[PDB]
Amino acid sequence: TLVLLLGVDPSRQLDHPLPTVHPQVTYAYMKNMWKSARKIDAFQHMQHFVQTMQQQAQHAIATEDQQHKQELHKLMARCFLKLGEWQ
Repeated sequence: TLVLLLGVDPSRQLDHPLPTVHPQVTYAYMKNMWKSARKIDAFQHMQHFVQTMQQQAQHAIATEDQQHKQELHKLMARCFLKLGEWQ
């Protein structure tokens, strides 16, 4: 289900980073990945993901995308919490 939404297969390309387009999807993939016991790998992607997110907020902040930014922080927050609980 998630592979179809992501656009590509992370499962095949283990070395590559996860795609950031449609972030709510990407986030769902990692927390799926964690339940599937690739939990050292999930954690590593999650650290990468949040660095992308906080830069994706910072670099893309104009006055226009305030609704997008508000959803992007609500996401980052839920990422950060998982990070903690996983660590």
